Amino acid sequence: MLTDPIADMLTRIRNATRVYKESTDVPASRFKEEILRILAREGFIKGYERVDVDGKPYLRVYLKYGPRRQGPDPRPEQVIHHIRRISKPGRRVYVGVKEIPRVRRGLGIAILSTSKGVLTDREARKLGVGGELICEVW
Amino acid sequence: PTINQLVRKGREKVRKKSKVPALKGAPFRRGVCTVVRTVTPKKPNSALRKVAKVRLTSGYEVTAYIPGEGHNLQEHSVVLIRGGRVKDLWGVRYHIVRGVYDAAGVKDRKKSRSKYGTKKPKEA
RNA sequence: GGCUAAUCCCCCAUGUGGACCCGCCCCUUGGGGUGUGUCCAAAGGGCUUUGCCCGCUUCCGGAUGGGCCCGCGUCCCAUCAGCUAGUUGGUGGGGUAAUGGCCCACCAAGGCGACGACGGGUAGCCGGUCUGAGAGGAUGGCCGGCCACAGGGGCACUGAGACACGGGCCCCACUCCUACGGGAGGCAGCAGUUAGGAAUCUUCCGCAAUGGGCGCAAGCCUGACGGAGCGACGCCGCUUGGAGGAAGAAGCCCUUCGGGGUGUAAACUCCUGAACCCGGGACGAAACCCCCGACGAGGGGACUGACGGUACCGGGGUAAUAGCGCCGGCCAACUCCGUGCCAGCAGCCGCGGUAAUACGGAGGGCGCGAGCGUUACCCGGAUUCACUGGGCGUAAAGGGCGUGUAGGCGGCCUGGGGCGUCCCAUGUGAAAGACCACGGCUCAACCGUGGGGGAGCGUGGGAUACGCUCAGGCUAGACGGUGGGAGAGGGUGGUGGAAUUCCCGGAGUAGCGGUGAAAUGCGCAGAUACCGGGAGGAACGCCGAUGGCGAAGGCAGCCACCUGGUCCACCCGUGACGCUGAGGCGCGAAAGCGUGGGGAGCAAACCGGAUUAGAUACCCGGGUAGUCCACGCCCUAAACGAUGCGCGCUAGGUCUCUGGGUCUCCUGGGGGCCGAAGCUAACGCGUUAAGCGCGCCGCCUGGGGAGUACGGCCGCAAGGC
RNA sequence: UUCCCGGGCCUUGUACACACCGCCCGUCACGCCAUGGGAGCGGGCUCUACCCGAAGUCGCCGGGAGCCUACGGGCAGGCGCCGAGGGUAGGGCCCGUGACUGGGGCGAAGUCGUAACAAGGUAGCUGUACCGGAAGGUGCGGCUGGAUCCUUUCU
Ligand SMILES: [Mg+2]
Ligand SMILES: [Mg+2]
Ligand SMILES: [Mg+2]
Ligand SMILES: [Mg+2]
Ligand SMILES: [Mg+2]
Ligand SMILES: [Mg+2]
Ligand SMILES: [Mg+2]
Ligand SMILES: [Mg+2]
Ligand SMILES: [Mg+2]
Ligand SMILES: [Mg+2]
Ligand SMILES: [Mg+2]
Ligand SMILES: [Mg+2]
Ligand SMILES: [Mg+2]
Ligand SMILES: [Mg+2]
Ligand SMILES: [Mg+2]
Ligand SMILES: [Mg+2]
Ligand SMILES: [Mg+2]
Ligand SMILES: [Mg+2]
Ligand SMILES: [Mg+2]
Ligand SMILES: [Mg+2]
Ligand SMILES: [Mg+2]
Ligand SMILES: [Mg+2]
Ligand SMILES: [Mg+2]
Ligand SMILES: [Mg+2]
Ligand SMILES: [Mg+2]
Ligand SMILES: [Mg+2]
Ligand SMILES: [Mg+2]
Ligand SMILES: [Mg+2]
Ligand SMILES: [Mg+2]
Ligand SMILES: [Mg+2]
Ligand SMILES: [Mg+2]
Ligand SMILES: [Mg+2]
Ligand SMILES: [Mg+2]
Ligand SMILES: [Mg+2]
Ligand SMILES: [Mg+2]
Ligand SMILES: [Mg+2]
Ligand SMILES: [Mg+2]
Ligand SMILES: [Mg+2]
Ligand SMILES: [Mg+2]
Ligand SMILES: [Mg+2]
Ligand SMILES: [Mg+2]
Ligand SMILES: [Mg+2]
Ligand SMILES: [Mg+2]
Ligand SMILES: [Mg+2]
Ligand SMILES: [Mg+2]
Ligand SMILES: [Mg+2]
Ligand SMILES: [Mg+2]
Ligand SMILES: [Mg+2]
Ligand SMILES: [Mg+2]
Ligand SMILES: [Mg+2]
Ligand SMILES: [Mg+2]
Ligand SMILES: [Mg+2]
Ligand SMILES: [Mg+2]
Ligand SMILES: [Mg+2]
Ligand SMILES: [Mg+2]
Ligand SMILES: [Mg+2]
Ligand SMILES: [Mg+2]
Ligand SMILES: [Mg+2]
Ligand SMILES: [Mg+2]
Ligand SMILES: [Mg+2]
Ligand SMILES: [Mg+2]
Ligand SMILES: [Mg+2]
Ligand SMILES: [Mg+2]
Ligand SMILES: [Mg+2]
Ligand SMILES: [Mg+2]
Ligand SMILES: [Mg+2]
Ligand SMILES: [Mg+2]
Ligand SMILES: [Mg+2]
Ligand SMILES: [Mg+2]
Ligand SMILES: [Mg+2]
Ligand SMILES: [Mg+2]
Ligand SMILES: [Mg+2]
Ligand SMILES: [Mg+2]
Ligand SMILES: [Mg+2]
Ligand SMILES: [Mg+2]
Ligand SMILES: [Mg+2]
Ligand SMILES: [Mg+2]
Ligand SMILES: [Mg+2]
Ligand SMILES: [Mg+2]
Ligand SMILES: [Mg+2]
Ligand SMILES: [Mg+2]
Ligand SMILES: [Mg+2]
Ligand SMILES: [Mg+2]
Ligand SMILES: [Mg+2]
Ligand SMILES: [Mg+2]
Ligand SMILES: [Mg+2]
Ligand SMILES: [Mg+2]
Ligand SMILES: [Mg+2]
Ligand SMILES: [Mg+2]
Ligand SMILES: [Mg+2]
Ligand SMILES: [Mg+2]
Ligand SMILES: [Mg+2]
Ligand SMILES: [Mg+2]
Ligand SMILES: [Mg+2]
Ligand SMILES: [Mg+2]
Ligand SMILES: [Mg+2]
Ligand SMILES: [Mg+2]
Ligand SMILES: [Mg+2]
Ligand SMILES: [Mg+2]
Ligand SMILES: [Mg+2]
Ligand SMILES: [Mg+2]
Ligand SMILES: [Mg+2]
Ligand SMILES: [Mg+2]
Ligand SMILES: [Mg+2]
Ligand SMILES: [Mg+2]
Ligand SMILES: [Mg+2]
Ligand SMILES: [Mg+2]
Ligand SMILES: [Mg+2]
Ligand SMILES: [Mg+2]
Ligand SMILES: [Mg+2]
Ligand SMILES: [Mg+2]
Ligand SMILES: [Mg+2]
Ligand SMILES: [Mg+2]
Ligand SMILES: [Mg+2]
Ligand SMILES: [Mg+2]
Ligand SMILES: [Mg+2]
Ligand SMILES: [Mg+2]
Ligand SMILES: [Mg+2]
Ligand SMILES: [Mg+2]
Ligand SMILES: [Mg+2]
Ligand SMILES: [Mg+2]
Ligand SMILES: [Mg+2]
Ligand SMILES: [Mg+2]
Ligand SMILES: [Mg+2]
Ligand SMILES: [Mg+2]
Ligand SMILES: [Mg+2]
Ligand SMILES: [Mg+2]
Ligand SMILES: [Mg+2]
Ligand SMILES: [Mg+2]
Ligand SMILES: [Mg+2]
Ligand SMILES: [Mg+2]
Ligand SMILES: [Mg+2]
Ligand SMILES: [Mg+2]
Ligand SMILES: [Mg+2]
Ligand SMILES: [Mg+2]
Ligand SMILES: [Mg+2]
Ligand SMILES: [Mg+2]
Ligand SMILES: [Mg+2]
Ligand SMILES: [Mg+2]
Ligand SMILES: [Mg+2]
Ligand SMILES: [Mg+2]
Ligand SMILES: [Mg+2]
Ligand SMILES: [Mg+2]
Ligand SMILES: [Mg+2]
Ligand SMILES: [Mg+2]
Ligand SMILES: [Mg+2]
Ligand SMILES: [Mg+2]
Ligand SMILES: [Mg+2]
Ligand SMILES: [Mg+2]
Ligand SMILES: [Mg+2]
Ligand SMILES: [Mg+2]
Ligand SMILES: [Mg+2]
Ligand SMILES: [Mg+2]
Ligand SMILES: [Mg+2]
Ligand SMILES: [Mg+2]
Ligand SMILES: [Mg+2]
Ligand SMILES: [Mg+2]
Ligand SMILES: [Mg+2]
Ligand SMILES: [Mg+2]
Ligand SMILES: [Mg+2]
Ligand SMILES: [Mg+2]
Ligand SMILES: [Mg+2]
Ligand SMILES: [Mg+2]
Ligand SMILES: [Mg+2]
Ligand SMILES: [Mg+2]
Ligand SMILES: [Mg+2]
Ligand SMILES: [Mg+2]
Ligand SMILES: [Mg+2]
Ligand SMILES: [Mg+2]
Ligand SMILES: [Mg+2]
Ligand SMILES: [Mg+2]
Ligand SMILES: [Mg+2]
Ligand SMILES: [Mg+2]
Ligand SMILES: [Mg+2]
Ligand SMILES: [Mg+2]
Ligand SMILES: [Mg+2]
Ligand SMILES: [Mg+2]
Ligand SMILES: [Mg+2]
Ligand SMILES: [Mg+2]
Ligand SMILES: [Mg+2]
Ligand SMILES: [Mg+2]
Ligand SMILES: [Mg+2]
Ligand SMILES: [Mg+2]
Ligand SMILES: [Mg+2]
Ligand SMILES: [Mg+2]
Ligand SMILES: [Mg+2]
Ligand SMILES: [Mg+2]
Ligand SMILES: [Mg+2]
Ligand SMILES: [Mg+2]
Ligand SMILES: [Mg+2]
Ligand SMILES: [Mg+2]
Ligand SMILES: [Mg+2]
Ligand SMILES: [Mg+2]
Ligand SMILES: [Mg+2]
Ligand SMILES: [Mg+2]
Ligand SMILES: [Mg+2]
Ligand SMILES: [Mg+2]
Ligand SMILES: [Mg+2]
Ligand SMILES: [Mg+2]
Ligand SMILES: [Mg+2]
Ligand SMILES: [Mg+2]
Ligand SMILES: [Mg+2]
Ligand SMILES: [Mg+2]
Ligand SMILES: [Mg+2]
Ligand SMILES: [Mg+2]
Ligand SMILES: [Mg+2]
Ligand SMILES: [Mg+2]
Ligand SMILES: [Mg+2]
Ligand SMILES: [Mg+2]
Ligand SMILES: [Mg+2]
Ligand SMILES: [Mg+2]
Ligand SMILES: [Mg+2]
Ligand SMILES: [Mg+2]
Ligand SMILES: [Mg+2]
Ligand SMILES: [Mg+2]
Ligand SMILES: [Mg+2]
Ligand SMILES: [Mg+2]
Ligand SMILES: [Mg+2]
Ligand SMILES: [Mg+2]
Ligand SMILES: [Mg+2]
Repeated sequence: MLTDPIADMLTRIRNATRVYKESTDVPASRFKEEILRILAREGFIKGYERVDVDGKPYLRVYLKYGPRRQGPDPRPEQVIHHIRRISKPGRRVYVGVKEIPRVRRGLGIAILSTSKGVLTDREARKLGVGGELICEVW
Repeated sequence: PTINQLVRKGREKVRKKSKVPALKGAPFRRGVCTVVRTVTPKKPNSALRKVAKVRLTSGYEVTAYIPGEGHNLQEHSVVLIRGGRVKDLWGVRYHIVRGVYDAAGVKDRKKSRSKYGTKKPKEA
């Protein structure tokens, strides 16, 4: 059992991209699908596919990065520079609407689960709802 | 600590002990001199430092420093304890305020006169 | 003892109505209605005297103020771990405005506690305030709200209300009066005194205002209050002048003796006019009251100041207080002289032992300025208790290891609920304060008016992603089945050879042993070296590893029994059954303890021989406990990977142990070495993380004092926690 | 080229850095200081059992033993429960004082050694155990945080 599945996703992504892997698999949940879909829509991943590994469902996340660079260390600027959990089991964090973070001066996002569904901080504010603060990406 | 651990045990606020029991929380205590003597200072220096054993209104006997050049104090003179200690001296935790009670100020001192308790002289 | 009035007490009546028993009805804890029965009312006074007033009585509402009850929040110590006899409930009753063990009687045997009861310590609580970027920390003077007390302790009486600060009773301590029988007090009201203390004010003015009590009023009372006084205690406003004035006086300081500095600073010229003198002179005050009207609405009229001749306006008018800290670094400001580890400085670092920007003075300078410093204390910096926002291989810090209790945490899909979560409305969130705006004292301080915001909690409504719950599915976790393994994993029995020591015997003879060198010691009663035989105790050479097993401690000859863990394969069963774990419990090297055994070698202590200046040692010869067994204690450790457990994720290379596979090699599970990314203070770690993440436990907060003291708990003790 | 002296290069351990003529441990004696523990006394608060008990409310009596009476009852008075406080015996806390005392600081590093740091000259450290003027030595077991592959103190 993963204790936090959602984190395990976020991290799978973290390590994945930090080696510039082209794609990575995470065990599939509809919720994870949702989170992903937000990233995709926000330009953070390339997109993802539902897929099958040894007959068990995964979602395959295809990662994007910047150009190649010059000087020593040609390695590309990450597109997800930073991705982290906020709510975790065993400390659950919920913001009301007025308490919804703005992130990296607007240049980042926060993904909240709400009774209106999974939305970006901007999305949630425009919808005028709060909820469980799932993670921040930038 | 886990968060749950903090919810259980918490964090310990840490208190500081007062460098001065002039008690009362008071800024000064009055006392009487007991012994007025001289003492040699700690390892890095040498001098003869002037001190009084004082018996305070606050019930305590304490050694106090007598700052400045000259001094008039002797066995029965009553004095004011202002606190702040002397570093290169053994167990001297407070200074005597000069100018108050049987402490005279420092004769002829022209310079930082309110420390040392001397009045502004006139000029010609 | 006698007389007497009333709005004082009583009796009979009237019964709008109300109270009480009982019945019914509605409503639902004792709310409302109704019926019979019983019980219950009153007080007069004034006049502009046939009506009006101020009152009285019963009842129903209102308003205002309260009582009681509940959810939640509300300091420190667990070195306080158990507390409980009206204690916990029940019935009946007493008591009250009212619920209630509030109190009593009888009955039952309960109630509370690691979600911290009980105990100890401290403490009025709050609106707010201080600080902080915030989160947070600290605080609760003044003003407003609540509580509690009124010399200490109890108690009730009157009353709508008290268990009453200037009411009552009693006990106690104290003061005072006394004719010694007995009495009188109670400033934590305003002032004031005294004591204590570093320290906190006038025995002022006034009832004019606002407010309060009584009165139909006129009024009376009001140390509530409105004012004044003292204190640089705070805050704000303002003064000690403004303009000109030298290549720049004297004095003083420095000087390379040329000069530099204080410096336009002074002197001086002109101007303004704090102080102060004169004249005017408030607002706050219009009611109550009187008059018309109707004692109403409305209209008209009169009186009334403590602050105070104050503020303010007008006139006149004098160049009119500056001080304190500092100038080594942090920190803005440097030179001379004096002093010579002295005298002294000092917040830390540290200055002073003859060239001192660090002591002391001076010149100069920096900073604030009617202040400036100091002391104390709070927040700050301190991300140094880390929620925001720290950590634990070697810096402080992983529990010696396990088992699991509470508790924390919980894979994939579906549906219901909608508790957490989120949203809308609403109620509350007093005033003051904070904030914004306009405004009023010439400004400000201070003050007024308006506005905004807002956590929390109550109610109604809504959402359902996530968290929970219920229901129902799944198999990727977990366990199980079958099959194949490896192993010093454990307990009990047995049993095998090598060596040591001893005994017996043979043969053999002058030494052996031991050291740097020696000696002690042993040997002619025949040792050492050699052969044979017996006894006994302990430990298992080679295999053996750079190996394996185990949670740890630890575990090595062979055999049998008993028994624990574990890896792989097949993908068969269960279907989330999962991870962690305070406490508890169990285990726990060595040494040590108790009882009884055993005792070959070794060996603390000890006995000797050496060495040394000594030698309570290192070296040599002996040797007791012990080392071994059984049973019972002990609970420690460099109990070391100095690295908690579990899971998921992140290049490889190479060596190995053990499975499976089409057996260059591949695929699991362990052990090693280099190393990607990455981490790290470095050293180093790196799919056996010290990397990236989640869950949970343990622990850390400078060194010494100190693993000490005290307390408690273990233990036979030693000692442990 | 072993040894003595001086020296060069590489490497290694270090707790040295006025740098091995370096660093550094413990015991002792008598002063003086400020702490901490502390029997015995002295004061306080508290709790338990027992005995005494004001005031007051409540309960009962209230009687040819008092007052009023419309004879219904009322008052006085008495008695009892509770009860502030007091007494005796005890457990606990706190304050004061205090005999006696542990460890520390200053005298002076004074004294004896030389235990640790370099292979510290017997590698160290460690739990334990015995022993010794003292650092310490020794036994057992453990650790690496151990160098390299005669004895001979101090500065
Ligand atoms: Mg909210
Ligand atoms: Mg010096
Ligand atoms: Mg004198
Ligand atoms: Mg200070
Ligand atoms: Mg000075
Ligand atoms: Mg009479
Ligand atoms: Mg008469
Ligand atoms: Mg009647
Ligand atoms: Mg009627
Ligand atoms: Mg009733
Ligand atoms: Mg009446
Ligand atoms: Mg009448
Ligand atoms: Mg009310
Ligand atoms: Mg009782
Ligand atoms: Mg009954
Ligand atoms: Mg009852
Ligand atoms: Mg009662
Ligand atoms: Mg009453
Ligand atoms: Mg009864
Ligand atoms: Mg009873
Ligand atoms: Mg609870
Ligand atoms: Mg108290
Ligand atoms: Mg108090
Ligand atoms: Mg407090
Ligand atoms: Mg903080
Ligand atoms: Mg706050
Ligand atoms: Mg508070
Ligand atoms: Mg006050
Ligand atoms: Mg006051
Ligand atoms: Mg108040
Ligand atoms: Mg009282
Ligand atoms: Mg008094
Ligand atoms: Mg008293
Ligand atoms: Mg009283
Ligand atoms: Mg009344
Ligand atoms: Mg009262
Ligand atoms: Mg009074
Ligand atoms: Mg009164
Ligand atoms: Mg009396
Ligand atoms: Mg008198
Ligand atoms: Mg009086
Ligand atoms: Mg009296
Ligand atoms: Mg007074
Ligand atoms: Mg005095
Ligand atoms: Mg006053
Ligand atoms: Mg008066
Ligand atoms: Mg008045
Ligand atoms: Mg009035
Ligand atoms: Mg009236
Ligand atoms: Mg009249
Ligand atoms: Mg009159
Ligand atoms: Mg009067
Ligand atoms: Mg006043
Ligand atoms: Mg004064
Ligand atoms: Mg003064
Ligand atoms: Mg001012
Ligand atoms: Mg001019
Ligand atoms: Mg000109
Ligand atoms: Mg000049
Ligand atoms: Mg001049
Ligand atoms: Mg000159
Ligand atoms: Mg020259
Ligand atoms: Mg000149
Ligand atoms: Mg001028
Ligand atoms: Mg001129
Ligand atoms: Mg003039
Ligand atoms: Mg005038
Ligand atoms: Mg007026
Ligand atoms: Mg007027
Ligand atoms: Mg009047
Ligand atoms: Mg008129
Ligand atoms: Mg008329
Ligand atoms: Mg009239
Ligand atoms: Mg009128
Ligand atoms: Mg009028
Ligand atoms: Mg006047
Ligand atoms: Mg006047
Ligand atoms: Mg005029
Ligand atoms: Mg004027
Ligand atoms: Mg002038
Ligand atoms: Mg002038
Ligand atoms: Mg000045
Ligand atoms: Mg410096
Ligand atoms: Mg400054
Ligand atoms: Mg400077
Ligand atoms: Mg001198
Ligand atoms: Mg000189
Ligand atoms: Mg000098
Ligand atoms: Mg010098
Ligand atoms: Mg100087
Ligand atoms: Mg200085
Ligand atoms: Mg100076
Ligand atoms: Mg000066
Ligand atoms: Mg100056
Ligand atoms: Mg000040
Ligand atoms: Mg303060
Ligand atoms: Mg502070
Ligand atoms: Mg901060
Ligand atoms: Mg600190
Ligand atoms: Mg830190
Ligand atoms: Mg944190
Ligand atoms: Mg830390
Ligand atoms: Mg950790
Ligand atoms: Mg290492
Ligand atoms: Mg450590
Ligand atoms: Mg461990
Ligand atoms: Mg477990
Ligand atoms: Mg459980
Ligand atoms: Mg579940
Ligand atoms: Mg779930
Ligand atoms: Mg659960
Ligand atoms: Mg649902
Ligand atoms: Mg809901
Ligand atoms: Mg809605
Ligand atoms: Mg609202
Ligand atoms: Mg309200
Ligand atoms: Mg609200
Ligand atoms: Mg408000
Ligand atoms: Mg204001
Ligand atoms: Mg604001
Ligand atoms: Mg204005
Ligand atoms: Mg606010
Ligand atoms: Mg608020
Ligand atoms: Mg609701
Ligand atoms: Mg729904
Ligand atoms: Mg299910
Ligand atoms: Mg199946
Ligand atoms: Mg099997
Ligand atoms: Mg086979
Ligand atoms: Mg075995
Ligand atoms: Mg075996
Ligand atoms: Mg023989
Ligand atoms: Mg023979
Ligand atoms: Mg011989
Ligand atoms: Mg021998
Ligand atoms: Mg012989
Ligand atoms: Mg012989
Ligand atoms: Mg012989
Ligand atoms: Mg012979
Ligand atoms: Mg023989
Ligand atoms: Mg023979
Ligand atoms: Mg033989
Ligand atoms: Mg034999
Ligand atoms: Mg034998
Ligand atoms: Mg045998
Ligand atoms: Mg064995
Ligand atoms: Mg091994
Ligand atoms: Mg081991
Ligand atoms: Mg088996
Ligand atoms: Mg198996
Ligand atoms: Mg299956
Ligand atoms: Mg099935
Ligand atoms: Mg589920
Ligand atoms: Mg445990
Ligand atoms: Mg068990
Ligand atoms: Mg053991
Ligand atoms: Mg043993
Ligand atoms: Mg034994
Ligand atoms: Mg024997
Ligand atoms: Mg010997
Ligand atoms: Mg020697
Ligand atoms: Mg000697
Ligand atoms: Mg000898
Ligand atoms: Mg020996
Ligand atoms: Mg022998
Ligand atoms: Mg031997
Ligand atoms: Mg024995
Ligand atoms: Mg023994
Ligand atoms: Mg790869
Ligand atoms: Mg094979
Ligand atoms: Mg491997
Ligand atoms: Mg490596
Ligand atoms: Mg690297
Ligand atoms: Mg890190
Ligand atoms: Mg590096
Ligand atoms: Mg792996
Ligand atoms: Mg590998
Ligand atoms: Mg391992
Ligand atoms: Mg891991
Ligand atoms: Mg680390
Ligand atoms: Mg700290
Ligand atoms: Mg300390
Ligand atoms: Mg210990
Ligand atoms: Mg204690
Ligand atoms: Mg003890
Ligand atoms: Mg224990
Ligand atoms: Mg015992
Ligand atoms: Mg011990
Ligand atoms: Mg040489
Ligand atoms: Mg060379
Ligand atoms: Mg070389
Ligand atoms: Mg080198
Ligand atoms: Mg040497
Ligand atoms: Mg004592
Ligand atoms: Mg005691
Ligand atoms: Mg009694
Ligand atoms: Mg009562
Ligand atoms: Mg009774
Ligand atoms: Mg009769
Ligand atoms: Mg009678
Ligand atoms: Mg009668
Ligand atoms: Mg009586
Ligand atoms: Mg009694
Ligand atoms: Mg009593
Ligand atoms: Mg010390
Ligand atoms: Mg001593
Ligand atoms: Mg010494
Ligand atoms: Mg040694
Ligand atoms: Mg040595
Ligand atoms: Mg050694
Ligand atoms: Mg040696
Ligand atoms: Mg040796
Ligand atoms: Mg020895
Ligand atoms: Mg040892
Ligand atoms: Mg050993
Ligand atoms: Mg260490
Ligand atoms: Mg070592
Ligand atoms: Mg070795
Ligand atoms: Mg030598
Ligand atoms: Mg020496």
